[PDB]
Amino acid sequence: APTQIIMAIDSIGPGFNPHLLSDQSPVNAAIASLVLPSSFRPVPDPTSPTGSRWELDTTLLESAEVTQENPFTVTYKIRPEAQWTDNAPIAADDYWYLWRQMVSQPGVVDPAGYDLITGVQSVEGGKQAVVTFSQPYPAWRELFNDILPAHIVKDIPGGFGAGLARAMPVTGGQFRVETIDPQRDEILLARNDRFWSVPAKPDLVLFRRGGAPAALADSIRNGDTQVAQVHGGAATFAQLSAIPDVRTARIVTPRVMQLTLRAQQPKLADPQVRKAILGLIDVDLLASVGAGDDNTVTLAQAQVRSPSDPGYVPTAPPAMTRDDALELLRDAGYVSEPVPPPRERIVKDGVPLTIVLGVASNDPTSVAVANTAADQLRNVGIDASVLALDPVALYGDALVNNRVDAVVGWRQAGGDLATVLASRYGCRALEAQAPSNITGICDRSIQPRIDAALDGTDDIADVIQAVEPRLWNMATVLPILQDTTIVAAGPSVQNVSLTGAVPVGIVGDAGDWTKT
Repeated sequence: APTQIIMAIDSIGPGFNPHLLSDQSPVNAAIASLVLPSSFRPVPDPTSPTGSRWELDTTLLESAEVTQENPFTVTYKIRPEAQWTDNAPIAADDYWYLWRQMVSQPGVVDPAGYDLITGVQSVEGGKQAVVTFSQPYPAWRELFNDILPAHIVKDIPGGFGAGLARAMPVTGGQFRVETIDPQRDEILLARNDRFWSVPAKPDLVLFRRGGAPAALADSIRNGDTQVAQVHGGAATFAQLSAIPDVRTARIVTPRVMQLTLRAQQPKLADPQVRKAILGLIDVDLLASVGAGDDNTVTLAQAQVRSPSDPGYVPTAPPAMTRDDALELLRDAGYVSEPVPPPRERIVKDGVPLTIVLGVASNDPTSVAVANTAADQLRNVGIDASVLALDPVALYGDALVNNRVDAVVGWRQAGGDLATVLASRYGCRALEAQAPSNITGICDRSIQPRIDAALDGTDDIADVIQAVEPRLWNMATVLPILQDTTIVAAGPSVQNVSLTGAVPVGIVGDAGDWTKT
């Protein structure tokens, strides 16, 4: 009988491509850490604006260095032994492929750094990757992590955008993916026998649905479950902590939920209407729905920084009342009229105000939030609705063809802040290269500061301080919450530190886990 360690999770999540906004999840981040190769891995560092320092992964690489400063260039020297699970080499082609996807695919994680890449050339039989940049990019160590098998993802049904939703057939790490089971909500990982370095101690690691708090409690109490990373509130936390010799903590997850308005929509072109819509929405209500009873809410009250960032301070302007929001609508030329027979309703020169909130049908939590947002607008006579779509259609079709007025979904937390700022609010990220600024607008007066932060000639903390008011004033982005989870380790498992960098979580040392 093989040694198996069981880790409890909420569910398997929306997908397994870490580079997609649609797939942001603690489960997705955990599996990627364990099965995919990375150029650099994060470690906790309170000295970093991000809370993490990125350190060379010597398992995959011999080196990664700035080779020239004129045309800013980084050369990666990949290990000869480093291979995908199908015996194909992990090579410069995989680097080239990730760059092309990050720059061409809609709905990808903060690609401002990738956008600066001028070329990726293959040298030394594919074992050396020379990456050229159009400018200095100090955050380059965050590029080319969670690398995907180019020859595989290219041909797989769904491709980059949807191919890894329920499948990971070819991997390149300590562990491999044996099965992904949506019915049972299980992910079975096996030790990769074709791994080229120090072998993982456990034969198998099973991720499974924890179920109700009482059920998970008894499973850990009985010793059937060794580790847990789940959503739950103070009561659940207290129940798990009361089990003899069980270690528990609440950690932040590398994602923040946001609601974004599409300001390029004519009905939302007026900033005062945008302010009114956001002012009619109770963000505290959205957060509580987003977190649930079974969760403790960490409010997201800044634009650039996530609550988990060491320098995080709320920057949100004072909350608007309901009467002032309605006052703003009246000034914009809106009135209310009776509803025609086959309540009350809001119209501008006879045209009812309509708001369609786009969301990934993949994500029950975001879907619930979008619905509560729509409920609130419907209460004041706005014809608001939710359009739940396939993740690829959402960012690729609905946004490009203006089928929605707003988007609810997750963004990465814990990444370089300059890259966050540029990707989401920058003028260059509007150009359409699928736009990463899905807002439809930018503030021109702050662009030099964004550029200077991105190339590192300006301190990011000073840039954030200077630009935050202007970001809020655009009235396009409403941050909701940062995701948190309860983590636990029972006495029956060894070498489980419930600590790690924000991007990774608690699975960084999973290769060392032993039981009894």
